[PDB]
Amino acid sequence: GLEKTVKEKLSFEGVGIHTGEYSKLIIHPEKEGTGIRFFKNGVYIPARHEFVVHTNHSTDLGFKGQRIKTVEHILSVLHLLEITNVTIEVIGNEIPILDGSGWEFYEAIRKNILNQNREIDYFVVEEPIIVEDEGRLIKAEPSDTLEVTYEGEFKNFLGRQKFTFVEGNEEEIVLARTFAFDWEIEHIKKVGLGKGGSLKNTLVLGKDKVYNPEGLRYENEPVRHKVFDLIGDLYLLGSPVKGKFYSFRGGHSLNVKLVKELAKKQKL
Ligand SMILES: C[C@@H](O)[C@H](NC(=O)c1ccc(C#Cc2ccc(CN3CCOCC3)cc2)cc1)C(=O)NO
Ligand SMILES: [Zn+2]
Repeated sequence: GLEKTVKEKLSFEGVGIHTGEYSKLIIHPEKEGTGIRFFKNGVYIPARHEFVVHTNHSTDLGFKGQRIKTVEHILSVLHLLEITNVTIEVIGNEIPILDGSGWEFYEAIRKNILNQNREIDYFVVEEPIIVEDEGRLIKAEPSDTLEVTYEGEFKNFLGRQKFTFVEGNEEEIVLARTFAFDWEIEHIKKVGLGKGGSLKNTLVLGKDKVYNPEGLRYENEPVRHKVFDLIGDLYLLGSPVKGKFYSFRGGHSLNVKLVKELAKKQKL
């Protein structure tokens, strides 16, 4: 795989699902080996784990005081488009949630991909590893390609559901919108989060009903979105990942721990 970047600067803007505030984005190409990094207040924040500052209802990165919330979306889009050198300038405190999915980012950056002349340093899983936490469990093991699976035990008519994402099936998860349960919203709000969550940017469900009149675009949109958010957090390794992964009720917290463990036991 050769390093990939954008042939021209692109721009994105919209309200953040948690901040409920308007935020703008400007992606400018970079030089080979530059890497994936954000640019805020004149401070470059590389897309690495060591830059993770808060992992809750979304993966956030921050440094020197600067803070960016919900970066797993854009990061996941780059993981599927295999981009390695680009600077995402962020205007605000959270990455615009757009419609709750990554279909827009994927299509816009997809129609502007530029191949470079340098092999990418894929992070390949050389040995198996597993992390656990309150029932949450994530197992990673070597694989000839990137394969992320997610299983989840829901409390509403969703019951238990699971889906496997293999290289070349992004078009089946990028359309996965974010999702929350009516009982969870109360918490997402009391904790000062989801201030921008709406039926137009979030999949609200109940004990036995789907609040969003549009219904689910798939029979497993929820777990599919978990695979999307896990694919983004998985980029926190500093380079595209190669291997297979199975997540059970995993959450952004575990996603980061797993990566941290992988980069800690793998090193360079
Ligand atoms: C998948 C996860 O891991 C993570 N998603 C999130 O954290 C996440 C999901 C959903 C939301 C939301 C929301 C929301 C929707 C609608 C309303 C308006 N009404 C309020 C009361 O009546 C019904 C609706 C208010 C709020 C917020 C956050 C992720 O996708 N991360 O990438
Ligand atoms: Zn998400």
